[PDB]
Amino acid sequence: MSYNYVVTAQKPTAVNGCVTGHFTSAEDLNLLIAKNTRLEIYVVTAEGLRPVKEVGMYGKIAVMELFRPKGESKDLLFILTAKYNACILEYKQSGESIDIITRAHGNVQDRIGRPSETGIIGIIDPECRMIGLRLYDGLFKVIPLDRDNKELKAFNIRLEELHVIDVKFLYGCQAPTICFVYQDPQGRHVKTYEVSLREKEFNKGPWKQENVEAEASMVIAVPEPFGGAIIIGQESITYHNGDKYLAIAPPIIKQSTIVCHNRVDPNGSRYLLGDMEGRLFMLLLEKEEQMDGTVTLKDLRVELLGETSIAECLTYLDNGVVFVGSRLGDSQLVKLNVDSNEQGSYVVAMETFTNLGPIVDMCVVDLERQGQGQLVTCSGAFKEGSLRIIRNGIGIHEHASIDLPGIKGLWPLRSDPNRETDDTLVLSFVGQTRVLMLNGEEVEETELMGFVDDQQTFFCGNVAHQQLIQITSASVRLVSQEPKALVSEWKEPQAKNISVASCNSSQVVVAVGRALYYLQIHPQELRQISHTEMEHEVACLDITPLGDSNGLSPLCAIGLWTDISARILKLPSFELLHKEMLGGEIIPRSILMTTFESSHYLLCALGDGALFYFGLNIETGLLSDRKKVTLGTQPTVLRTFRSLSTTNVFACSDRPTVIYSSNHKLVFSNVNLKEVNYMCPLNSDGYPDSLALANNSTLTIGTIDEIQKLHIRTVPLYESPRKICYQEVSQCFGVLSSRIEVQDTSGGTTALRPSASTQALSSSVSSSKLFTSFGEEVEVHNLLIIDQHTFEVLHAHQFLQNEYALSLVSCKLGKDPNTYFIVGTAMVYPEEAEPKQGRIVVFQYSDGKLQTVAEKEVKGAVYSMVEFNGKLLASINSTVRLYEWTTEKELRTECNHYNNIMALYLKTKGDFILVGDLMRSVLLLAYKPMEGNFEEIARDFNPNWMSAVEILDDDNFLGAENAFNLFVCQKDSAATTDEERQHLQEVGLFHLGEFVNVFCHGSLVMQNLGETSTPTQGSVLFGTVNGMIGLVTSLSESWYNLLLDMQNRLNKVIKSVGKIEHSFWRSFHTERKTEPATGFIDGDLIESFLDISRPKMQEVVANLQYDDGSGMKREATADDLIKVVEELTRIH
Amino acid sequence: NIINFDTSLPTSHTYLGADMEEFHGRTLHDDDSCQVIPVLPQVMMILIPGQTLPLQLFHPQEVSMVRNLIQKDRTFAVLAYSNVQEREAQFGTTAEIYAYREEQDFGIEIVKVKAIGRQRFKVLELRTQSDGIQQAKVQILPECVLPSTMSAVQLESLNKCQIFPSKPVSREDQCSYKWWQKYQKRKFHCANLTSWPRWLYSLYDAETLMDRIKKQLREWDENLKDDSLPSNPIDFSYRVAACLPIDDVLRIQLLKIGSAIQRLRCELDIMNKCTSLCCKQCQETEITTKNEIFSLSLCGPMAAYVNPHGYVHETLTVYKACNLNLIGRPSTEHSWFPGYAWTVAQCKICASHIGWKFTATKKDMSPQKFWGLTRSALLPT
Amino acid sequence: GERPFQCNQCGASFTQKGNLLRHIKLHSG
Ligand SMILES: O=C1CC[C@H](N2Cc3c(OCc4ccc(CN5CCOCC5)cc4)cccc3C2=O)C(=O)N1
Ligand SMILES: [Zn+2]
Ligand SMILES: [Zn+2]
Repeated sequence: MSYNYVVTAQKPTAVNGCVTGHFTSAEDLNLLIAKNTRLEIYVVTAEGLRPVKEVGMYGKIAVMELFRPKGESKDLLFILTAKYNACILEYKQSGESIDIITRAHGNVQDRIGRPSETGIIGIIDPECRMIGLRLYDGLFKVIPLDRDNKELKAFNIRLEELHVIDVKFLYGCQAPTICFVYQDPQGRHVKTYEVSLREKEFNKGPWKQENVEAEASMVIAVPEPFGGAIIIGQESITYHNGDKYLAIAPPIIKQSTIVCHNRVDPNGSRYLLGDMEGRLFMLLLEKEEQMDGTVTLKDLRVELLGETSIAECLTYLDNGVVFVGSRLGDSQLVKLNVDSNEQGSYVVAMETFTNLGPIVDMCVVDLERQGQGQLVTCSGAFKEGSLRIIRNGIGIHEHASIDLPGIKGLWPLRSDPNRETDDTLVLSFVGQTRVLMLNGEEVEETELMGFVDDQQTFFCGNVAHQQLIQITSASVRLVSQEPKALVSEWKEPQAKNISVASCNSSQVVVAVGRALYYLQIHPQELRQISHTEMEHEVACLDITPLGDSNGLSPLCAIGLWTDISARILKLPSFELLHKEMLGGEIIPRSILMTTFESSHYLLCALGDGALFYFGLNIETGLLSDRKKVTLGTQPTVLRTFRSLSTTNVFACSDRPTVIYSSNHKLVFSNVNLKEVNYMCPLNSDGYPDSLALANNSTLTIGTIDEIQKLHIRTVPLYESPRKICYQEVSQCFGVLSSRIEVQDTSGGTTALRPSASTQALSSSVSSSKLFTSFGEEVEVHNLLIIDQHTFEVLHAHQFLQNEYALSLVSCKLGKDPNTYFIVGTAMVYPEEAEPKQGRIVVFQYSDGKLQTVAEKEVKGAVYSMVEFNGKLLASINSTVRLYEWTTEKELRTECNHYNNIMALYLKTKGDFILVGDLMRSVLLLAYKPMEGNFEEIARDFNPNWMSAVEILDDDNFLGAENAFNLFVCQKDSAATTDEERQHLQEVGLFHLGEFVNVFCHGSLVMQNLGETSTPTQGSVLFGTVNGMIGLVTSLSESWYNLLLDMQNRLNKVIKSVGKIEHSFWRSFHTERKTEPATGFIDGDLIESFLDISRPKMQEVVANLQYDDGSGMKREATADDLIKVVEELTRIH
Repeated sequence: NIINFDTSLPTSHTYLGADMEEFHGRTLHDDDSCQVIPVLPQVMMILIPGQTLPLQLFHPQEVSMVRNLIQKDRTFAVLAYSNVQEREAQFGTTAEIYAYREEQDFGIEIVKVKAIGRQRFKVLELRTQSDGIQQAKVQILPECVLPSTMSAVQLESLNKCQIFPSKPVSREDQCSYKWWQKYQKRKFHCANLTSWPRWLYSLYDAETLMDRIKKQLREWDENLKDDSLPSNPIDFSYRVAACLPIDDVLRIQLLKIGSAIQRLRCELDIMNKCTSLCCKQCQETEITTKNEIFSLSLCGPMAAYVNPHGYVHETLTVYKACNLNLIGRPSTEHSWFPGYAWTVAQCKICASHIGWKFTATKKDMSPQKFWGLTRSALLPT
Repeated sequence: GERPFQCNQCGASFTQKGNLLRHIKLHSG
């Protein structure tokens, strides 16, 4: 009884693994990046990274290695998901279709076993003989690699060693050999085994066990001619090869331990290393030793290169460029230049890929346009901490406003030869054409001599030979720049009226009645070149020259009013190069041909609000490319404004859109506007590179924001941000941040780097008295004030020593008209375990200064804080306290409620309160206003790790729990038994695949009443650790049932990578139990219905009984669901 | 404040007999299952799994029942009576038989038996048999186990930084306030990705809670390091729950908790926030000093012992206890401590039977310094 | 003497009956 719909509004961005190899082709070098559920394939070029394929899998990529078995032209790919779904993929392309086929697949989990605390390790023989996997302690799962092993059948081998740290296959061995470092009560040792496939058991290793440093972490296998393994610890790096043994203890690497590595030379002569604090090392091996041709290691030099992002995984591309893949910061492409050495750093950043993870908190705010919200996240950690502002579509920033009574057409004009700047805007009404003049910011209306004042102007723009062509309704009367006299006037021979006008640089083709006459723009003349008649009425005409020449349009496509068909015909002739009958009924509204990024298209916009995009051939004929997008519900007029060094097209309709090309395919964005009827680019002197958009009620001039569907702006802080809240009265953001300061040998603290908290315009230090060794690092917590316009840190309040700021809320209390910044802190000491005392402090940003209005000392940790109908609801330890703000500017307690659980999470919906803890102990309260004490309604205790809460409705509650799941609880107040009304039934399960940190109410799409409203009620955003934004909305029963039928039907049609069943992945997963997902609709799968071919859409629809409109229409057609899924796509 | 006494005789239950018929425990329910298990009446005590119960059998019907159980699955169902009497109970524990003797003496039936709990259950119905021994509906309650709280958000790269070296030595100043700081800093290193601090995640850690409870147990009295304290959190939680001097409602609430971490948190809160003990009738008693609770046994401060005639009293051993009076002589034929002599200790105000005073019998011990209480009239406040 | 009087609920021992009866009524209620 939940009926929720979860969709991904922004795909995950954090990188958790990257490999290189000849995957797509034996000649190309690929960089494969796995974000989480998404696998991205790049091709490295001279400039940088060129994307090739973007494919998402039904799991969390946990192991990803490229191997080339003997007899294969290019490398294969082995992927193991978090649910133990192993698969082997091959890249295949046929001209233009790209598909990643699944060569082998299977499930490699065991019936019983405790998962290892170190995690999944996936290693492959260098000779490609088997795949080893360590999934459970005390067991090593070996997968034989054979052409006949299509189901990936594996056999377990017993490890006598319980705790294995890292394991890797050794290079240059006749028999397969592993070399692992493992833990004992006597310390850490390195051991080796010879895996035998015929015997299905281990053997004696090549070289005996050697005691290593007690902090050894990783094992790296050094290829030939070196051989052996290098073991990197927290203080020393050693090289074990049996007879050979060398070790160093460099002093550079002792600040932080190396966490990841990558080889840069094919023979293993140099290595890359990275640590937690994010600096790049370079381990150098010297092979100067050569006795009789044999090459052996002699020296183990280490050098420091520079400082990069906090790298989760490294990768060395060709020609000295290194991909520093970060998981809590922006990914990077650094360059290992050798001879610059600007100040002691060998690395220079080339690129920087956006990464929103981890998201710790977010708030939805309408920063620019009222009604449309924006997302401000707290992304990153340590020096990677920052704020990200996310908005949808390309906004228009208005710079002028003029009242125009329904202008039926806007065209630019340049009444100044040799000026290179527009001066007047030709606004055309139903019967009149007013030429508004604006040299600067004026709104004058200076009529041109050559332009008819009272005439329905259809086109008025500059023509060749310094002439201005004005093809009005009466006749196509030309003009000139200097003399301003009619050089030519091509009146209708039959005194007819022009219906469609299309004037180009050299040609001017107009249509009167059913006959179209093409008149070339002769020098100081109007000479016809061809004439023809159409079978039906000409709905629209489009004569636009393509690339090059720009003096003669190869084709001139026209629309038929009575036939609703588009035909492309040559300009100097009448033969139809191609014919298309896309759509019907409603007549076409506007025809246009574009050249987005050396790709030619011919877009036809019907009058029903659908755009029929289709490619075209410049030489002869045109393509079909049948694809319709409902870009609004009103007739659309297409205009082309470059404004980007790219063609671009503006779709003026009820919902404006800009059609741009991302890589090679047109992408449709949104313009954050109510309604634009006509648009025209005006490069005026007073409004340079502007875009005068004329609505149905007024005319405005502005500039576009960008050409991207999602725009993310980064405001770096160089410190970890925790919580964010928006104070609209003060127009500022309150951000809690904490920086690491090291305890030096002087009794004080010195910052590691200049942060956003030590570089504020003003500063303060909390001075309240209601209350080790050198090298130790402590956290200093601050409350920042960030401007809502410039995003500069206005203030930075610093809390007391050993005080942890946990909660932050911005609200007004009682009858006080001021809005306050209220912070709940907890004084923590290493000596004790559960905090004994904490403070509730109330700030106020007024006149650019932060002052403490009142502070309250409580005996506990203030875990969470909300506003409760003008009263403050604090959560001290395991008690929920209600505070009232008096007229003395002081808080007094009013209601206490001593729970048996510690109230981490607080939510409020009217008079209801939702309380939970990390143990997924959801508990609900209800405040009696007449009696003044909290009373409990329902309970739901279930031992599990819970990550977030949210109140979807008065009786539905959402949350995230262990194994990246989502659940919905619902109370049944209609039950007549008292034992049931005090229980929260679980009516929803789902395996999201992400660790949800924060739940927020709001949406990034503008909310309008819309009469018909929306098939989905409400909208809740959530941000995860990987840096993806979700969106969950409620559904109706019938709509949910139809969507579930669609979901079950799609699984039989679409092909997944790895042949992983969809129901298996989405089934609620936990280390002790599993069950199918119920009450949740996979939004991604449903929205993937638009991406399949027409025959697949036809096979999907057989009996879906779509006619829920009191009937059935069993057939249900195929365009009925397209309307249904479009509304589901418009919500984000 | 230490006496040369071995803390193994009271646990051995030698006052029953010496040539005990030891039976090997090789039983287990299949987990989450409907079951039917007989119940012995005339017992009013909540039994926690792992706790040893000493029972005395007098009536012929119950002796026949226990003999039949011996020639059957050696498990009965100890019922957990609530505040309301007349079999108004909802929970219980399965106790396994591992010792049986006759010791006829007077010789009617006479059975010596010791039982230890193994599993919990919730009873659905209480069926009464005409024989006199009732068999009730049993649904086995599984014991929930949870993984590490950071495994969900853990980084794959820094998973090698998860196997810590062994704890250096044990119970030393600045050898624990620093090693535990290092363990907290390195284990919950990924708490920065989430929205909660490291100490909050350490509040729900099993190992930290066990260490805190061990420190408190040492605070009560000197504990021999790993003095039979199990490493597994489930077993440690059950042992601590058995050794806590709390009333019936607190014990049944602890039994209702299904996860080890929640049980440890509840036990720690109980032993950190409850200090005052009451004398039921009386307003309060000198026993309010919880800091003087000793434990003269391996099992802990409390264990179950049976008197000569059927009834079983679990006792609390404390260092000092005022507000009491002595009636009778220091008898010694049935003291639960072999090297001690027992005396009837009566209350001084409400005169309700609680406690037994003990007198000196040997040299290397505590002369006239001993007290053994009971849950007859002691409640925590 | 052998004093057969003996409390069964608590286990208190008496050489007479009055205190045994008092203790029995104490156990009662
Ligand atoms: O440390 C302590 C503290 C005191 C505690 N006691 C003494 C006691 C009795 O003490 C008199 C007595 C002693 C011995 C018997 C012998 N039986 C055995 C079988 O039934 C018939 C004959 C009967 C009565 C009699 C009954 C109950 C208790 C009771 O709770 C105890 O036992 N151990
Ligand atoms: Zn008393
Ligand atoms: Zn008595």
